Amino acid sequence: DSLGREAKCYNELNGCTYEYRPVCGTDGDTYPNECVLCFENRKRQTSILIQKSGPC
Repeated sequence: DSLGREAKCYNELNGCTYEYRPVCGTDGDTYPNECVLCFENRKRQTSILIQKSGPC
């Protein structure tokens, strides 16, 4: 099934803000905000989900 939820890019056209609102990815890595995880998934064609909010 899934071990979390899909990371959204919040209608960001080119990039994300530097808002610090950390999410824990299903890879065990902290992403500074959800949107850099969404663009990371777009650029690498990966499917890291969000386990939960907060740092890992």
